[PDB]
Amino acid sequence: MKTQVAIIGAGPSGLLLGQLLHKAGIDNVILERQTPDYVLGRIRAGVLEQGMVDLLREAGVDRRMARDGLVHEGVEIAFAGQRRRIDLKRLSGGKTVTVYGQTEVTRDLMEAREACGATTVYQAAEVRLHDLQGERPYVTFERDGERLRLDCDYIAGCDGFHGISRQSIPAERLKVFERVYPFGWLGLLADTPPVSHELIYANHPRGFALCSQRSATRSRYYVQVPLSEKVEDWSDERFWTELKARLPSEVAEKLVTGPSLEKSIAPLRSFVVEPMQHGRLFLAGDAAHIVPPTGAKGLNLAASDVSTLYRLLLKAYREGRGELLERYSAICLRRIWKAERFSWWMTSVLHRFPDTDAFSQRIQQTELEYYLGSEAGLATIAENYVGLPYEEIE
Ligand SMILES: Cc1cc2nc3c(=O)[nH]c(=O)nc-3n(C[C@H](O)[C@H](O)[C@H](O)COP(=O)(O)OP(=O)(O)OC[C@H]3O[C@@H](n4cnc5c(N)ncnc54)[C@H](O)[C@@H]3O)c2cc1N(C)C
Repeated sequence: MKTQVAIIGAGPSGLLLGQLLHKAGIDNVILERQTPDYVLGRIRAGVLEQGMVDLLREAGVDRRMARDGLVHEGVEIAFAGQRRRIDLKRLSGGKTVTVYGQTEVTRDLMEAREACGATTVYQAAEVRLHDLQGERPYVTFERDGERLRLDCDYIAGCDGFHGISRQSIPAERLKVFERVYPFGWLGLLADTPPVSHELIYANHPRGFALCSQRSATRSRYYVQVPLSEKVEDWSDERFWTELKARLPSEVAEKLVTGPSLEKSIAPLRSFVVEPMQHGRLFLAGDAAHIVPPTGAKGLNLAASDVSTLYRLLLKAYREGRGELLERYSAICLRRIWKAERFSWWMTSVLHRFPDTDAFSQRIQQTELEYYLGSEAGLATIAENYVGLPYEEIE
């Protein structure tokens, strides 16, 4: 096979980049290890930044989101028997976020790509990268038995945290920055109306809790749990009972519960590699960095990496300015770190950490009181939540 840009991974990152590149006349082939249905089984993200929303419209894949998505102008934080609303629209200068499931986004992109006739190879096993330092790199893989080769000009590693792309770069050329948190998020998707029209992040003595949604009739709740917990030990009943216990009584009382459509435990981690490229290989999304879900930045950083890489690839193909691709990592890393810092802060002030001394506890409580009780404080939260502006490039 032969293409211009080879893309590893049919997740949100690969699909969005592929779609974007396709519409601009740049040939691209996506290689996915799993099956279409397997990819669609992942719930994940719910909050999208305006930047991601715009990138979707630019990909021509926004019909459904426009119709089914919900724009939120604020979020609530509950702590120490208080409930503080963060007016995102007002504090950020008019910016908002949109609630639209990652599953739907992925689905919208997949159907759109199939309709356009772009190349996507699912169940592509043993993906291996080759000749990344040359001008003619290629990818090898196995499909239903035989080994195939895909020649290209550039490879976009969009294969997630455990993708092969980041492992295809000489370790000594990369610097890893990482932190694993002493707890995970037990999530529960239920076909019930959300308890609130806006998200509710709750710091409670018993632990973190979050009330989110996917639509007017679909909810997504999370509760903090230690690493030792196994999802099989948490029945829907146990979840609802614990969730209720971590929420203000006036909220737990009217909460509509129901059987889970999906339950699982996701560990929290911050991760960043520098640089994010190597020769003809560029890493995007989870392949290059991870953030705890607390700040709703994971998918949105994948979006900004993709926007940056796409625009640089345009410059390269349309304008023969391939040397600009050298600025990919630098550009992306600046937005990444600021998003990592916010995600870390959110995680830091909303979760209960084991072995917390009296001082740390008081500081965490005061962080909320100050940031939630100051116009300037609220502003640092809002502007970061809606997401910082994309860097123009060039
Ligand atoms: C609880 C949760 C909430 C989240 N909430 C939000 C949120 O509201 N807002 C937000 O911005 N982000 C959130 N996240 C994070 C977000 O979901 C992630 O950052 C996002 O999924 C990243 O997207 P991508 O970079 O595209 O990465 P993905 O992991 O989604 O997709 C990568 C694809 O690569 C494939 N693959 C892997 N190895 C391969 C190989 N060697 N060869 C070929 N294919 C391979 C995989 O099968 C897969 O299909 C969340 C993630 C969570 N979980 C479970 C991880």
